[PDB]
Amino acid sequence: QVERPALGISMAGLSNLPSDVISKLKIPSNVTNGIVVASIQSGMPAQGKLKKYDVITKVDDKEVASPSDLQSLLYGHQVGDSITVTFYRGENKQTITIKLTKTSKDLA
Ligand SMILES: [Cl-]
Repeated sequence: QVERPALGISMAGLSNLPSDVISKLKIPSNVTNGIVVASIQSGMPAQGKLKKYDVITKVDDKEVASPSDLQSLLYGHQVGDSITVTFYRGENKQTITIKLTKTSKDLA
């Protein structure tokens, strides 16, 4: 469904990554469930909000631990909605709001 809102991120689940990859994120040792932001597409809603290596732990105050968990929530929204995101930027536990202003109509 291309009309679904798009953030413009690629992801990896923490539970799927080797120990050495997780150590490079410099997140607290008690953060074991989450989604690493692997890349951000220019001009998409995540740009200027999230950053590469952020580790998302909640969306809309609901815990997420895999790319599919985030997709389930993101796709329950419509364009024009906003989401909250809780994430670790290194040791910093942060929250941000992102307005879902794009669809995937121009992505393939
Ligand atoms: Cl949140």
